Amino acid sequence: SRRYDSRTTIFSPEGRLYQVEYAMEAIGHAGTCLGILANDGVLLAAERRNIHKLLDEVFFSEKIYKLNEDMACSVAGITSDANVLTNELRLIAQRYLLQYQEPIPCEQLVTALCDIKQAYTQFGGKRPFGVSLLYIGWDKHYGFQLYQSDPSGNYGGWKATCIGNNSAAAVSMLKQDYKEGEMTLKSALALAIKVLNKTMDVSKLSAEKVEIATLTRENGKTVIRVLKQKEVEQLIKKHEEEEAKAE
Amino acid sequence: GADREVQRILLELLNQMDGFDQNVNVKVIMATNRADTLDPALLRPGRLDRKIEFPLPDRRQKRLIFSTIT
Amino acid sequence: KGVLMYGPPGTGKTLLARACAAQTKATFLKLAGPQLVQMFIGDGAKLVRDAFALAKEKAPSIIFIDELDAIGT
Amino acid sequence: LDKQIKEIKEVIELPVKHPELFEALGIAQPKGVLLYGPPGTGKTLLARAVAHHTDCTFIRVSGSELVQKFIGEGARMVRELFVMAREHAPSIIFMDEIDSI
Amino acid sequence: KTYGQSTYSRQIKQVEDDIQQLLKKINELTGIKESDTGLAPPALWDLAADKQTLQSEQPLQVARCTKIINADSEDPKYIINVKQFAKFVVDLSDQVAPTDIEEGMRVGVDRNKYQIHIPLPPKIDPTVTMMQVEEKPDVTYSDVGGCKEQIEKLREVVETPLLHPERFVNLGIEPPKGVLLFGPPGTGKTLCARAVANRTDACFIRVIGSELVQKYVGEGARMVRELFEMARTKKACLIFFDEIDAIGGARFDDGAGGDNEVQRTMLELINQLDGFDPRGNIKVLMATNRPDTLDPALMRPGRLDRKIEFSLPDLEGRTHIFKIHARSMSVERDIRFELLARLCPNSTGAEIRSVCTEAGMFAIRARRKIATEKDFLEAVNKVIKSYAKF
Amino acid sequence: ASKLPLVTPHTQCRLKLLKLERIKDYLLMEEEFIRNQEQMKPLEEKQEEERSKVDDLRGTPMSVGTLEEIIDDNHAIVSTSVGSEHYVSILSFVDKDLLEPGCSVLLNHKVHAVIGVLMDDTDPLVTVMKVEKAPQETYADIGGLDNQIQEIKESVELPLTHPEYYEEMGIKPPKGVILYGPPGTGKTLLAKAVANQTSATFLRVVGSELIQKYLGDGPKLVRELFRVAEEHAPSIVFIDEIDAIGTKRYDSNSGGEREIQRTMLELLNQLDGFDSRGDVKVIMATNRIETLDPALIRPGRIDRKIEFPLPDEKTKKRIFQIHTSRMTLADDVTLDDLIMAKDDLSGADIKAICTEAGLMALRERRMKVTNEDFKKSKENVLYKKQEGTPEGL
Ligand SMILES: Nc1ncnc2c1ncn2[C@@H]1O[C@H](COP(=O)(O)OP(=O)(O)OP(=O)(O)O)[C@@H](O)[C@H]1O
Ligand SMILES: Nc1ncnc2c1ncn2[C@@H]1O[C@H](COP(=O)(O)OP(=O)(O)OP(=O)(O)O)[C@@H](O)[C@H]1O
Ligand SMILES: Nc1ncnc2c1ncn2[C@@H]1O[C@H](COP(=O)(O)OP(=O)(O)OP(=O)(O)O)[C@@H](O)[C@H]1O
Ligand SMILES: [Mg+2]
Ligand SMILES: [Mg+2]
Repeated sequence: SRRYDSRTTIFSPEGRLYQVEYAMEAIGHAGTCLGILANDGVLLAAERRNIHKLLDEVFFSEKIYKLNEDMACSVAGITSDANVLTNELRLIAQRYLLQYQEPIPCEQLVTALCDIKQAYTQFGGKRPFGVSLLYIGWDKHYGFQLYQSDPSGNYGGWKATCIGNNSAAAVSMLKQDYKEGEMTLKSALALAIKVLNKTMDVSKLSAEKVEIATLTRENGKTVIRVLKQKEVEQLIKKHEEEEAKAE
Repeated sequence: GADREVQRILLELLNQMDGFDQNVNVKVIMATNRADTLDPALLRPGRLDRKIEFPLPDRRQKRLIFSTIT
Repeated sequence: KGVLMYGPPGTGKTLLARACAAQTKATFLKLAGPQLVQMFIGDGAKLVRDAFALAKEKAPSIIFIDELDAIGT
Repeated sequence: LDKQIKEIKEVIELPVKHPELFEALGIAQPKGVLLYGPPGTGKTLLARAVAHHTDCTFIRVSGSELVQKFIGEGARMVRELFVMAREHAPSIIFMDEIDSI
Repeated sequence: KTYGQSTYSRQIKQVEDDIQQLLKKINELTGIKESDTGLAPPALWDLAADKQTLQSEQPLQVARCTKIINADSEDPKYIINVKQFAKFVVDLSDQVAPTDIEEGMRVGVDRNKYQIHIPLPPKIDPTVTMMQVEEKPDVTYSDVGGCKEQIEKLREVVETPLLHPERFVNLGIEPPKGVLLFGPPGTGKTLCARAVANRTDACFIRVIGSELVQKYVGEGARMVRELFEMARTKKACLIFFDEIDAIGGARFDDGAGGDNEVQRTMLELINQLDGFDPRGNIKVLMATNRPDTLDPALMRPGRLDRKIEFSLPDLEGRTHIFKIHARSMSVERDIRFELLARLCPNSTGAEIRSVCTEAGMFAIRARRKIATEKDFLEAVNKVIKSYAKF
Repeated sequence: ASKLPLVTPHTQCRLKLLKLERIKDYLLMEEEFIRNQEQMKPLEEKQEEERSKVDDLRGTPMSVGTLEEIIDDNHAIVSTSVGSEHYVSILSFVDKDLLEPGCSVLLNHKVHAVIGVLMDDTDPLVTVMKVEKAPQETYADIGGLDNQIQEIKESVELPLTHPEYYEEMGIKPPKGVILYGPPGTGKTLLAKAVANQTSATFLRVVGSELIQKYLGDGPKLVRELFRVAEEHAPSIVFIDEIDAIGTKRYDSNSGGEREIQRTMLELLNQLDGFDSRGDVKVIMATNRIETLDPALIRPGRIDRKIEFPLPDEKTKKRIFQIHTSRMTLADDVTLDDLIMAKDDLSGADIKAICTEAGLMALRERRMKVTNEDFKKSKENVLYKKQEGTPEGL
């Protein structure tokens, strides 16, 4: 019936997809996400929004997701569309693995998912997925990697990025304080703690309103880890101490 | 005009209320079913300085009113 | 008591009433829905009340409210 | 009120305490300010604080009060307010409920 | 100085200047000081300082306006209602005959015994008397070109029946009494209406649809009713509603009320046009860019009997319009106006007049005093091509 | 002063000269005869005492009534203040040029015969809309347009300056000019300039200020606006942000949009309708013009339509030096370095950059403004762009 149709897949009078624009407008309110590619690691730093004394601790994380042995991604937007996209990503990785017996390279994967998303915003009459992704991984083609996606289907390799709340501010400092090719994993983590401390203007890093991820190569194989409470709080104490000495 | 004359009455009330010396025992009490619809000019100090809620009865008041009416 | 005529525009409504006035002899009063709406509050009712009063006083009579839909909403 | 106090300083104490910087820099001197927000947020308290610190008079009027009965009472009140503010060289006016007009 | 406008410029300037000086000198030498009490030129305090004012104040008493409400018994006895003074039961002074006075007419009465002396014209809302044309426009039927059948129909419905009633009365045809003129913007509706107003020989009234919406409830209907009563006092009148789509909107009342008072005024106009009360000698015209929005009751024969379509002019009419507007110009002798008609594809009268004026412009900017072909080609370029995207 | 019209060709000619010389010579004979009579007899006493007779006829307690209908024949219906309606005789000394319905007439006390009129207030709306001189600046502060300013000058100023040009050839000026273009590009400013530079009464209105919250008030407002423009000699009207009132006119709409359309019809009639518009011009502005109604911007209503592009490379330099004009700057100001970037900057953006740089210079107490401040301010102002980056590109 044409009376109730929404036309979620039709051009506006200036060639801009409105449902897509609103989808990207939803992301600018979910938790902030940060990307930093070091010379010896990659790292995702999003904010833990589910901040209540009556929530339980479950799973190894709350926003970081594994996709292969050598790949992980974090989400900003709707939680449910996030779950749907994560599942499809896992399926893509396993299908490539089954066909070639090699781990799926990273741009292999990111473009497969974005192709699903783009197709979804091209025809069908559905609403688009209101999710923007950040990924991390290693493959024998380009080493440590950091990609990003949007409701449109566009992606991009970023040496450092920010998708989500206060994206402008975070990318502004990331431009001011990024050493292209001159970053260790430790320095990148410290830069993340600083930038996030700015952005999460509500209080300071409580070591509990934050999520951090690291992807490294150890003993010839990838190792993915989510920073515990003690190390995160120690890093924050180091950050405050450094800022105090600086003043 | 009509609204102008009503505004004239209202302003005259305010001007008369403000015309006291705190040494004359003339008091004023007015009742309204909608306080929010009043203009604020009445609520300002010097004029009407107490608002007394008359809420619906609660259990204890319901008991007392029943006993007193029965 | 009363008669109402309804039909699509131009289906012969006012013409029948005009004919009835032509043949009948009691006092006729014309009208229009929009004629009883006055700006001043309480004027339309006074118009109606005085019209019925004149009709009553001047022997038996008929009132023809054309465009009754103006006020009967 | 550190944020608002610093802001009002920078926006008014400069034209009064240091009315030279604007002359040299050629940037015209701001002629007033507007205060807005929910009720009871220290607007009058800050207005009084700045009026006392700047050693200027604090002629005060309420826009609601400005809406009096006599015709032109608003116009006459405005004329009187400005002429008196002119008689007192150091002066700062505090039309309170400008929205009501 | 300047480049030099004309050989006599300085001489005419001098004669003007000394004209102004001699006028000022006579002004000072005659007085005529402006008076804040609205008092006439002293040479025009004439019969005013005396000899008519002193002769008009004695015999011409002050009558007072009163509105008769009833005329009871055959014997003269009149109930009048003096505005904001009182209500009386008075008689006729000798000057007025009993036939002159009717119920509901304003009358003048004296200040002592309040007897009736003179009738007076009715009271008409100031906003309903200005819509009379007073001074008629000068546009005529030679100024409208490329519309020949349309103008024929309009002339046969609004114009011919009044001038020569016997043609129609003999054969027994009551001519149509309404016309709906509709066509693309700027095709010739209001101009043909101006021409009809100029040529016609009866009262003309201009009503804008946007002039009948009013703030207070039940006012627009009163305005329409008064307008038709007034037009019915005259011997014959034409009313030309513009932008009638303004108040002829379709009826769609549903849920929360929206645009209902406009609907009541529209119904009042409907009932005035064709209804129980006969419509006398009145002919109506309407113009709209959007005729579909008009309601099913108005667009029906009996109210809007004809429907004239105005279409963009054909090539012959195109050249004709070009030539009408290029008349009072200082233009070259030979211009292949057929070439200009061809060079502009489907375009309305407003396009063409704009073309003429833009050609005049390109003549001026080149500091020339006679318009040539190149001027018109530049004009057509700058008008059609450049302003296409709008 | 009610002098004769030459009605020779009206353009510098020999006939205009002889009809002109003749009026001058008659005025000369009249002046000589008058001076002779005045020397021969003052007549001051005779001219006086006519004032005395008049003031005798008009008694001391003259009453201010309100004329309500002139019967066209030296009679009137004058309403006293209470509300009564009298039918009086108009005497011979009242300047009848000043008698129109609604005028405060001055009646006799015992006989109410009309014996004078009074002036009225000049502010129905004249004060509220007229803009007087533009506080911003004259044509000096505007640069980079050149062609556009020339168009406007020819459209609105030149027909006032030298009517002979248009008159010589028999063509009337264009009717109205619509200024259209991207936001912040010099429309309102150019209108302000051609206002403060010309010699007519220029009136300004915002479209959203014609959206009225009582029915039939918007049409009244437009009708008045075009009513006190012929009362005032040559006049100009500039309806800014017209887009808010004139829109595509989609029919599938509900609410107060119908009133918007009805006021639009009133305007559409005022601009070019049944009657002759007299001597008035109409300027309009619209940031978004693709959405106007075809009948509003059609040829006979608005002949001239002006596009307004952004500054390209050099008008940027001009504007920058226009706004930085009044401020002490350090000798390291790499202005071109700020201009060279193809950031699609707009004129209002240039003003924002100038003001923000000046303000932070004030913040840091520094007696002068530095290049680093200007670049930081540029970054800060451009920070108000937003949007979705990969999307659409
Ligand atoms: N059955 C009919 N017999 C004769 N005339 C008819 C008939 N139906 C319609 N008409 C003609 O219709 C013309 C206009 O119709 P009329 O206004 O009388 O009808 P209506 O239904 O009252 O209309 P409205 O809704 O406009 O008031 C009249 O001149 C009448 O001649
Ligand atoms: N056939 C024509 N001959 C001469 N001039 C014409 C012709 N058609 C249009 N014009 C010119 O078009 C100008 C626009 O006014 P006109 O009366 O034609 O508009 P309209 O068709 O009534 O438009 P609207 O639909 O906007 O009310 C007129 O002044 C006249 O100069
Ligand atoms: N070429 C220019 N010369 C001088 N000032 C300019 C120029 N271009 C823009 N401006 C500045 O633009 C400011 C904005 O006012 P302006 O009248 O130009 O707005 P506008 O173009 O009409 O805007 P809008 O499209 O929002 O109506 C003016 O104060 C003026 O300082
Ligand atoms: Mg009927
Ligand atoms: Mg602009």
